[PDB]
Amino acid sequence: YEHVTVIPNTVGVPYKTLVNRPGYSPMVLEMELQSVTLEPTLSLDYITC
Amino acid sequence: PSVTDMSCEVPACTHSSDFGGVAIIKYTASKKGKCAVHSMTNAVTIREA
Repeated sequence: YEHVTVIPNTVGVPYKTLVNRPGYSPMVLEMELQSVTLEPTLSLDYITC
Repeated sequence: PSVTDMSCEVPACTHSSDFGGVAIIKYTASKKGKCAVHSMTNAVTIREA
């Protein structure tokens, strides 16, 4: 069963979502975001001293 | 045996090729015994005899 959600980019706040499938009892999920990291690509040119 | 009061509720239905329906019926019976069941329509078939 496919379920799609959107969560804002806030660290340290829980969010909840409801899953509903006909014929079955509803289910609730809870998610929390702990960290996000960005990493650039670098190339060296020259050094000084 | 005789039955004097009955009611019906239907918590789920999916009209698939298989037995996808369930119903619950309440009854009051005058004494212990066995009883047969039968449907009064052509569009609905019941498994239990």
